[PDB]
Amino acid sequence: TSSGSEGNVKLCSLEEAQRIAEIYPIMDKSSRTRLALIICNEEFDSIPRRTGAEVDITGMTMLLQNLGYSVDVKKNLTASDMTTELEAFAHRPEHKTSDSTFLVFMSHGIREGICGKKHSEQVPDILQLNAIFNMLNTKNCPSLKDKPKVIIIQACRGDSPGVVWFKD
Amino acid sequence: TSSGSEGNVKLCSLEEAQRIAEIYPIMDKSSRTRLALIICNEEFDSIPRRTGAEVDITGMTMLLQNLGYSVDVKKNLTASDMTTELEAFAHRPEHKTSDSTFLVFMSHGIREGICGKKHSEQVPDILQLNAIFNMLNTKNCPSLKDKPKVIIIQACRGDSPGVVWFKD
Amino acid sequence: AIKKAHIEKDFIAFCSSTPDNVSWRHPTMGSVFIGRLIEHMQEYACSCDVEEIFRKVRFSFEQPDGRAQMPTTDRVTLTRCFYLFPGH
Amino acid sequence: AIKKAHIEKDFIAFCSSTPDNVSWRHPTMGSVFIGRLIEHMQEYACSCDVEEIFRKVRFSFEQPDGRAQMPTTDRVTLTRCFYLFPGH
Repeated sequence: TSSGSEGNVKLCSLEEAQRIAEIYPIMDKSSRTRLALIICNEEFDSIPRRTGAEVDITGMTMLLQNLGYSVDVKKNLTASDMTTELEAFAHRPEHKTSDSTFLVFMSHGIREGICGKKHSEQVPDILQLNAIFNMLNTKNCPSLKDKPKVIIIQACRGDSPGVVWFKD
Repeated sequence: TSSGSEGNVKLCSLEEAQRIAEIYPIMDKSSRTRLALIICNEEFDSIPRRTGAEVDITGMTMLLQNLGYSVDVKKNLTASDMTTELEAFAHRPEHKTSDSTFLVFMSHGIREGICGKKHSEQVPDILQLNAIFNMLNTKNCPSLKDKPKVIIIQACRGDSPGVVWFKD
Repeated sequence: AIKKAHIEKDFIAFCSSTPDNVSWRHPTMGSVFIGRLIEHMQEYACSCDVEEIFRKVRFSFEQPDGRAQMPTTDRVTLTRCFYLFPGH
Repeated sequence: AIKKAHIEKDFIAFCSSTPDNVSWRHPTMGSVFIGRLIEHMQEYACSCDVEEIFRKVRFSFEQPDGRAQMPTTDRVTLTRCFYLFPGH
């Protein structure tokens, strides 16, 4: 049934759980405080409006909640604001009593990285993937040491169609 | 026995093979022409000699042969020579009757990429991972379309020890 | 006493397309990668680890149409299998 | 007739360390990553796909000593499991 907390996520039965040394440990459901962050840029100063972004926010938010995460949603941020939000996320006390995290970034993007709300060709406003990793590593986020950190990025990485032709 | 062509590589039995829709197809052993390339820089103009590189060459060469690949070994090349060798490798007719490939790069390295034999701080001689992918993609190497391309890189990616301290 | 830990470990990134290349977004249906990822997570989180799930997402994009893209996993330092164990 | 294909697909890179960080090489015993990779390939090629093998290599580096490094898989566009099927 989809009426439960896991919604439309298919359940792992107890028989399947015992069937599955090389697995990340899961914290007790009763006491764990899983955290997730979604940053989505829909409204921009110079680049077109990302119509349909609300559908992505809804889907990802509900999915991560279904998987047991408390989801923070931040919208329409500059690269600098994204950095500030990431640093704040990395400092959250809940990570200490968490076993993992998800980070979701959804925006316009170029080869270099993810576009902030104020991005243009003259004045670039870019957040690099390298910066995301650095802010979440053991040095800057010790609370997530040994814990899975899943980073999801919806964005272009350039202008190319990503295809080549071939004849059969 | 290690006297066979597979040497010290543990064999996959016929019972294990049948036990294993989502797997890359393997070409007939009798007719396939698998190719592999090892580029190893040991002797440099400005950076120290990579003592023990010969051990790596021996091990990787024999392993890839054990797995069924014909191994080309190229030593002490500039980034430009590496590029030329990669382009030549991508054009090899054997790839057409091959099901996969391995590329192995072993040298000194910095953050930007892999050092050629003539590398120094004043005059950089670097091959980027991005260039390796580009030279082996569907556009520049159509013979390896749909086929696994495994790239192995032994090199530093910077000067940092890669560690942080924590107290238990 | 103090101990050493790897500075970067237990990461996995999953990007909507490959370097240089576009990712597609339907104006009413949303981003195709995001939609595809949700569908695969819903279906396979119970039985597969995240690396296996992301691989299945990549397979689902295999046949290119007019709006093609290939999702990619990057900078993976997962040392174990990450099972979500939904329901637990 | 012509057909479209993804420009970048079926790649996997495996690097000896993470960005910014050193990789170690013993002067007589060789590169630790290379040696470790060979050992794991020899043992696990029969039973595991390459992504599983590379994960095991990463696990083997988990406990850091005086000369630490964490191998990483990058730019993965494998859409299927790559089994080497040694002997076949």
